[PDB]
Amino acid sequence: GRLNAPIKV
Amino acid sequence: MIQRTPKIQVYSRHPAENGKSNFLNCYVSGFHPSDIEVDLLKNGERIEKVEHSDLSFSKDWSFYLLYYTEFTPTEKDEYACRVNHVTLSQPKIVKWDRDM
Amino acid sequence: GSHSMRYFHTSVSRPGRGEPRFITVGYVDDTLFVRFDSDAASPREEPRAPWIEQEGPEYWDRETQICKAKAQTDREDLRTLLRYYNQSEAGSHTLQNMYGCDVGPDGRLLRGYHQDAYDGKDYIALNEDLSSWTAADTAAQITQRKWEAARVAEQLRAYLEGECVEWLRRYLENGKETLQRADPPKTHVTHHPISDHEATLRCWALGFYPAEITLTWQRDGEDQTQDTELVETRPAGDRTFQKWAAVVVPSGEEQRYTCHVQHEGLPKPLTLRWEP
Ligand SMILES: [Cl-]
Repeated sequence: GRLNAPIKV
Repeated sequence: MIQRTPKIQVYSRHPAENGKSNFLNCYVSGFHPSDIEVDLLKNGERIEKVEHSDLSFSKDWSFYLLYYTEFTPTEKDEYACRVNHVTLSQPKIVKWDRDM
Repeated sequence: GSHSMRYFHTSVSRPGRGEPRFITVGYVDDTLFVRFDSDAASPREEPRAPWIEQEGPEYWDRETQICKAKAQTDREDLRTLLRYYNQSEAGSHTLQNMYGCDVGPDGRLLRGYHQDAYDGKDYIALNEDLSSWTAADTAAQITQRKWEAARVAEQLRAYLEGECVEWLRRYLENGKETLQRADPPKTHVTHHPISDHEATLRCWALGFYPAEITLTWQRDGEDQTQDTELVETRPAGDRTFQKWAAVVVPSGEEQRYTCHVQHEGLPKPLTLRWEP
């Protein structure tokens, strides 16, 4: 099951 | 922009036996960018309805794909993989050799 | 033995041809189990292994939402990266991300990963500490500053040590028929005359799973590394992998050459010779 935390560069 | 030319292997799922159904694979790997065109050929003509894996990549970030179709090898039929990529000045044709 | 779970993501821009295409796949060890493609007619995360099919509708809905949201943040990221590298809007660019975990036979975390590449080059990676970053260049240092400010590493560590490990344990149980079975290589040696003076010996490994294998040739007991053609391990399409290693052998020397095979499905490494 995937990571849910949105991350932007 | 960096570019890495594909490695190309064309081979069968099982050791070839003339007249016995099998799968013909073309595995392209080690390449960047990811845009690539791959045909499978029978007696020099494109095989229709070839399927392929979803784009994925290796530890070093280079991409790989598998193109594949069912085939029944014979003594006389010739099979090949034809690949086009930005690193290639002309399409690369790799012939299927049952001993590789 | 030890196991891994990895998710791979690629977004590729295509100016003038709509929005970037997003493709992500998930693996346990060398087994693909989920995929998502934004160019599908109705994009959803879809099963690719039998043992994930039992997950219920809430799993597929949640996973699909995560994938769609990552497709969107990747499109924002591609726009940001054009700024960071002073690039024009005209060209195609690539953004890759991999994350996941490795565990030992007891299920405990051995190592976590979370790393990105832009245009095929390392961009920023979470270090093995799961607490600090390696930035490749001054553009990635801008990202590192933002991620330090927002305590991104702490959120990744929590996932990688917790959920990642727990999902992998669940999958390894549900998939115990296949994920916990090694298929050993089927091995043989072939001989291919080149001229009157030499012939190739090719040592084959077929039908094996997982992909990791070692195939080497020795002559009089000495490794022939520089003189061995070793092809990349390649998928058969039936879950298994193939590999061969070849040497050019002068006439009459065949019995001095031995092929050595190591694989987790073999209780002891194998030694083979050409058998005329
Ligand atoms: Cl979408």
